[PDB]
Amino acid sequence: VNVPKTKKTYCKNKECKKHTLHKVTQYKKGKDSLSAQGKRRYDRKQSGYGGQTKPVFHKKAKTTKKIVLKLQCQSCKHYSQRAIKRCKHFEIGGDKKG
Amino acid sequence: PHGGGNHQHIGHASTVRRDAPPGQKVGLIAARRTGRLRGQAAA
Amino acid sequence: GRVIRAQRKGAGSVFKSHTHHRKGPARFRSLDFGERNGYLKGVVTDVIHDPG
Amino acid sequence: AKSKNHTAHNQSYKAHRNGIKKPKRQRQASTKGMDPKFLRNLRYSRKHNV
RNA sequence: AUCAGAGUGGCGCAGCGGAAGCGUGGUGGGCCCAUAACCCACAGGUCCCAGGAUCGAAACCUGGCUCUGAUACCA
RNA sequence: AUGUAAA
RNA sequence: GGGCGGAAGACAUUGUCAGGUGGGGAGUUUGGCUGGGGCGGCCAAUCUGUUAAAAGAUAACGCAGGUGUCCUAAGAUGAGCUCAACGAGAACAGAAAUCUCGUGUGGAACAAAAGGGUAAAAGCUCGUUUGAUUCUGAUUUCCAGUACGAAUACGAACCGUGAAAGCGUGGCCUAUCGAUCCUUUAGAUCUUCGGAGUUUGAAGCUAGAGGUGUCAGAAAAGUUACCACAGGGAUUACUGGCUUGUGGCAGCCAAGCGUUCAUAGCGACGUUGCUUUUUGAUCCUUCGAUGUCGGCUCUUCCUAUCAUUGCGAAGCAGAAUUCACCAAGUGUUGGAUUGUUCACCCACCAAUAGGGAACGUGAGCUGGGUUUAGACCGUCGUGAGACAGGUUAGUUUUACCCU
RNA sequence: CCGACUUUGUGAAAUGA
RNA sequence: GUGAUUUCUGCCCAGUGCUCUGAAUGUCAAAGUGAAGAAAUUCAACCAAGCGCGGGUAAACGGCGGGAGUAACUAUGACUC
RNA sequence: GUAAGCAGAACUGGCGAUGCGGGAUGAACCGGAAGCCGGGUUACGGUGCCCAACUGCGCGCUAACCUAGAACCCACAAAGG
RNA sequence: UCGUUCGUCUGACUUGGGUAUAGGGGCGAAAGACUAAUCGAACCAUCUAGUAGCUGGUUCCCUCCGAAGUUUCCCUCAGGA
RNA sequence: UUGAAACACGGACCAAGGAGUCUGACAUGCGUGCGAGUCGACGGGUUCUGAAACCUGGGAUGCGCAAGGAAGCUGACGAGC
Ligand SMILES: [Mg+2]
Ligand SMILES: [Mg+2]
Ligand SMILES: [Mg+2]
Ligand SMILES: [Mg+2]
Ligand SMILES: [Mg+2]
Ligand SMILES: [Mg+2]
Ligand SMILES: [Mg+2]
Ligand SMILES: [Mg+2]
Ligand SMILES: [Mg+2]
Ligand SMILES: [Mg+2]
Ligand SMILES: [Mg+2]
Ligand SMILES: [Mg+2]
Ligand SMILES: [Mg+2]
Ligand SMILES: [Mg+2]
Ligand SMILES: [Mg+2]
Ligand SMILES: [Mg+2]
Ligand SMILES: [Mg+2]
Ligand SMILES: [Mg+2]
Ligand SMILES: [Mg+2]
Ligand SMILES: [Mg+2]
Ligand SMILES: [Mg+2]
Ligand SMILES: [Mg+2]
Ligand SMILES: [Mg+2]
Ligand SMILES: [Mg+2]
Ligand SMILES: [Mg+2]
Ligand SMILES: [Mg+2]
Ligand SMILES: [Mg+2]
Ligand SMILES: [Mg+2]
Ligand SMILES: [Mg+2]
Ligand SMILES: [Mg+2]
Ligand SMILES: [Mg+2]
Ligand SMILES: [Mg+2]
Ligand SMILES: [Mg+2]
Ligand SMILES: [Mg+2]
Ligand SMILES: [Mg+2]
Ligand SMILES: [Mg+2]
Ligand SMILES: [Mg+2]
Ligand SMILES: [Mg+2]
Ligand SMILES: [Mg+2]
Ligand SMILES: [Mg+2]
Ligand SMILES: [Mg+2]
Ligand SMILES: [Mg+2]
Ligand SMILES: [Mg+2]
Ligand SMILES: [Mg+2]
Ligand SMILES: [Mg+2]
Ligand SMILES: [Mg+2]
Ligand SMILES: [Mg+2]
Ligand SMILES: [Mg+2]
Ligand SMILES: [Mg+2]
Ligand SMILES: [Mg+2]
Ligand SMILES: [Mg+2]
Ligand SMILES: [Mg+2]
Ligand SMILES: [Mg+2]
Ligand SMILES: [Mg+2]
Ligand SMILES: [Mg+2]
Ligand SMILES: [Mg+2]
Ligand SMILES: [Mg+2]
Ligand SMILES: [Mg+2]
Ligand SMILES: [Mg+2]
Ligand SMILES: [Mg+2]
Ligand SMILES: [Mg+2]
Ligand SMILES: [Mg+2]
Ligand SMILES: [Zn+2]
Repeated sequence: VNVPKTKKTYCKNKECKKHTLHKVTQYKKGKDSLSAQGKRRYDRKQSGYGGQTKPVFHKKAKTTKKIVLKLQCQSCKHYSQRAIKRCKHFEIGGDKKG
Repeated sequence: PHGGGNHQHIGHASTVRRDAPPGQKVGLIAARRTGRLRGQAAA
Repeated sequence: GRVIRAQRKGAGSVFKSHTHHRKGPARFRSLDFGERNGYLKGVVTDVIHDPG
Repeated sequence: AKSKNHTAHNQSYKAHRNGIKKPKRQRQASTKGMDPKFLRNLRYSRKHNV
């Protein structure tokens, strides 16, 4: 899977609302905040005795992840995000087919 | 800890660490070496 | 499991020392001015077997 | 102990106990799902009838 | 009985599709009175068989053949 | 390293 | 001299937090389907063909295969062309390099299994591209007419391509995938933090991603022969029942053997049966219990006849032996080794045939084996322990009822 | 087992800021 | 742990364990320290034991291989690969 | 699957849930489904005795010194003479 | 328990009384042995009418209507929707 | 239970006792009363067999009379075939 470095698709911003040229990057998960209410509630739940209080997943079967593309149009500098089919090897702006 | 089995044997190393809990520290406690003493270590 | 033999000895119960026929503790005499600065003369009266 | 069993035995009998019902035929059939362009116009034509 | 493994130079072994070698053994010179040892060269292969895909196979899947280890309990 | 049984 | 005498000395120790170690100990878990269970497999999500009985649906641990991917092109569109293979030709050039003409219904190609589909294409080459886009509804397959996955037809937009009609909402069609809670991202110059504001932080709304393959989605290792409980004949191990592959017995045909002669005695290649002392297959009966090997003891029954009686045939001279008939009246032993059934030797004998009776027979015995708890060895296991491996020691209850 | 703080005061030097 | 006396206790420290050693420029907490900010906080440097690195140890748990050829009858194989 | 009173499917009916007549006996085979009675007639099946109903009227075949043979399912018999 | 027969009998000997150890505790020349006929965790009371998708039972009459063993999902297959 | 007279379990006999109840929430159906209302259910007053009965409050207690939104918020302009 090779993806172009730029792409012209619809932009839904109220200042664009049309096809514009977009910049194509890849999504990566932001690092978890310690002050998210879920994190807070869990840390309170873990304190003291009783051990592990929430389940811990073990049974991994998926060997891939759906790749997300972060498309930034070059007129308002707002992003859209679209997921593509699961792939093992992925590349943006790689060398073209012959 | 050494008990049991269809043959009498220890089944684990008989040297136990110094910081082992009581009831677990049986055998050769915190042993630096085992076996027959020869040469310098017999001195 | 159950409490092993090595653990049972610290409670004392049947593992205390067998000292009914012993003759008292064996030691020097409490150190005093006589022994610090000179000599005190003693006489040996008996040589006795101490059980245990 | 062989716990999988399938059959259509007795099922046509159960179906025909209370008949094979057909839905009631209706004057002024339903327009839900038709062409929205066609339906707007039909609504507008009826709005301006005299 | 099923299933894992392994079939490559004379022998024991490596080989990750561009694709064949390591030790030892063979052959011809040299050294020696003469053999070994040593020195210089030279030649080796139905890659177990039949397929099939593959830029392209000894290697990758399928079938066939032969050697080896395994698990086969409660009654 | 070693040295025809063939006298 | 207001120091009982020494040693250490603001380190030890104590108290509170922090990290590490911790089967010494606590609690708990240790899927399912399954021709018993276990081990194996995956028939649990899931596609093609077939089974499938010409609508649709349709099972099995049925059959032959497939799936967790891959692709900025292998997506979109336009134009031009035609493929496999074969024939005939051209220096090196041959079976096979490149070129040329003819034939060419697809015998090629289309990412992958299978099936279907496609020829101025759906294949090949070239151009231009991003409809693999935005919004929310509808329908189809599944189906409870729920969700997901996937697909289809419009509506409202913005674009690609092409002169244009048109075509385009990924891959020619049928598989290629994922709830709540949580986290994380994008979107509004959005809503709230409840005394009012500014202003970080947090909390929401809409839409994605991080995954649950046991695939409508618990966070999970063994062993028990020291064992327990609720149940199960929905389910194994023994008799009984169905079957008869396998075991045993028997026929038919007759190529050959039988020094010549198919059939005295045999009988290959083929084929038809019977039997129910084997085992296999099954799971109908019994798990609020039908005492589970063998021997000993005793009786009875069958014939598929070993000897004994009467016969028929012969490659029957005699002696012996063999095949067959009528025949179950009578008989079929003593021992070495083994728990053995079985076996195999020794010996006698007229002969030492073959079987059944809940694999006859434990309130008849016995208890050698197997089959609890003790213990040893070997192999396995980190261990508890396992062994369809060997070994040794290990309780055998009741009749007086009816027949 | 290990560290900080507490118990925990006194004063001297060497590298440190 | 083994089990009188007698005779004898071979090879293996790679694994599991036990243990020894700390140069320091691996990792590893709370506390303490520095910076940014209006603060909450964040970030960086540092961070003891442990682990990793390096030694020892089998009368510690335990383990202690294959395949071809080869002697002038044959067999076998002291010998060789 | 060699097969099975075996395992798994398709359509219909039955039993399960249902007595009654027949098949001697039987859950599902044949007839037929039902309040308590009188009279008549039938279905399946029968008419020598058991046992209600002919030892009825006809025509052939069979002679078994093997238990002749004699009831849809159904309680077998084959190749071959 | 009884009969006969056996093991030991100056010793790690037999035995009375006193005293110590108490339940995940004791004590064990080790058999998971013994701890008042109770031991792979005593006994007594309470929590407690513990829970059971599992077995057993579940009390009067007549009259009328009258099934299902099939679909989908479920650590679901003796259960439930 | 597919199938029981069963070589499936329970039942020697008799008497007495012996098992879908009470409560809370909700739902459909039915009955009663009132009706855009309706409840007097915590209290108060009164009541001489009555712990009963009878009176009183409610101008906002519950439910209903209005909904959509996460929220800030907004909140049914009058129906034809
Ligand atoms: Mg707290
Ligand atoms: Mg804590
Ligand atoms: Mg233990
Ligand atoms: Mg052991
Ligand atoms: Mg043992
Ligand atoms: Mg071992
Ligand atoms: Mg079922
Ligand atoms: Mg040479
Ligand atoms: Mg030479
Ligand atoms: Mg020599
Ligand atoms: Mg020599
Ligand atoms: Mg535990
Ligand atoms: Mg199971
Ligand atoms: Mg099985
Ligand atoms: Mg059909
Ligand atoms: Mg069809
Ligand atoms: Mg075209
Ligand atoms: Mg759908
Ligand atoms: Mg369109
Ligand atoms: Mg295409
Ligand atoms: Mg998701
Ligand atoms: Mg959130
Ligand atoms: Mg506030
Ligand atoms: Mg599921
Ligand atoms: Mg357990
Ligand atoms: Mg066992
Ligand atoms: Mg047979
Ligand atoms: Mg046979
Ligand atoms: Mg059964
Ligand atoms: Mg059975
Ligand atoms: Mg039973
Ligand atoms: Mg009995
Ligand atoms: Mg019984
Ligand atoms: Mg009996
Ligand atoms: Mg006979
Ligand atoms: Mg008996
Ligand atoms: Mg015995
Ligand atoms: Mg035993
Ligand atoms: Mg054994
Ligand atoms: Mg008697
Ligand atoms: Mg030792
Ligand atoms: Mg040794
Ligand atoms: Mg080692
Ligand atoms: Mg080591
Ligand atoms: Mg820190
Ligand atoms: Mg450190
Ligand atoms: Mg029933
Ligand atoms: Mg009548
Ligand atoms: Mg006795
Ligand atoms: Mg005596
Ligand atoms: Mg005596
Ligand atoms: Mg005494
Ligand atoms: Mg005493
Ligand atoms: Mg034991
Ligand atoms: Mg109760
Ligand atoms: Mg039941
Ligand atoms: Mg049954
Ligand atoms: Mg019976
Ligand atoms: Mg029962
Ligand atoms: Mg009884
Ligand atoms: Mg009563
Ligand atoms: Mg009101
Ligand atoms: Zn934009």
